[PDB]
Amino acid sequence: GGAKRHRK
Amino acid sequence: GKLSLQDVAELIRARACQRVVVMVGAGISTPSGIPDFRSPGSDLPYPEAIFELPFFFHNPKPFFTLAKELYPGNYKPNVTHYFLRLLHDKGLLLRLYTQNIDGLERVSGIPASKLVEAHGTFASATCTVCQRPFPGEDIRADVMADRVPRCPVCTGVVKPDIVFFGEPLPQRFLLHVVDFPMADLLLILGTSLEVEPFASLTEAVRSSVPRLLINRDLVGPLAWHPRSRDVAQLGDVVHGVESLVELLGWTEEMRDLVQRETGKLD
Ligand SMILES: [Zn+2]
Repeated sequence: GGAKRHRK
Repeated sequence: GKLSLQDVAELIRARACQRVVVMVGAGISTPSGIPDFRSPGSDLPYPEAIFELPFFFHNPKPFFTLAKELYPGNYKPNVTHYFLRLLHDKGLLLRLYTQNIDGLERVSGIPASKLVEAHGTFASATCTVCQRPFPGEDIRADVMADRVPRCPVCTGVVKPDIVFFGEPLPQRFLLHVVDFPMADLLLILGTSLEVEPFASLTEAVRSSVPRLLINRDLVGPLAWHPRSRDVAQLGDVVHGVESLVELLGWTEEMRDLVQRETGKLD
């Protein structure tokens, strides 16, 4: 879980 | 009882908190004129396409016009930035983590060593094909001429080092493993905390560490996993920071810093 991501 | 904004200001004035870690987002950049990244115009399958690599390869013009607007020199820091600058000058800032890509933190005078631009920067660029690094200045002209930078080696598209969705975060981000456990106060200014892994950093502090949120809304982990020493100053981010500055006794020292650092930029 180190990669950029939006909650959606 | 429960902690208030006045109690946290009292803790800062008593120098009980000297390892302040700060998290900021778009809420502190909108008062400076920075446009909302969801609502463009000051070409959207969905709002996040502007920062998505497949679309960028399909059509990179939208991202590079937004950059021409956000590139250094155009906008100027505001009161929230210069408050954080004052925290640093007074030896209270352990580190400032930001999701913003306008570079206003650096322009306000916060040294890079105390700063973690967790979502990248326009100061550096990288070719999308051969990964060759490039100084951000080497491609500035192209963006001002509304061009698309191209690698002088393989002719691939050169992308400013803005962290897109799916991309890893920069390596200075990994300073969070040591900073947040070392922090004695966590300030959260103007962010919805909807982007990860940045947003999860609110939980990386210890339960004995106060967490002060100045944001229009109680958002994210602070709403569903509340803590005893959490404080929420809900409302406009500028007014909230100015209320804290007055409670701290820094109003006039701020008024000196804001007028001198602004005139420096002519
Ligand atoms: Zn290349």
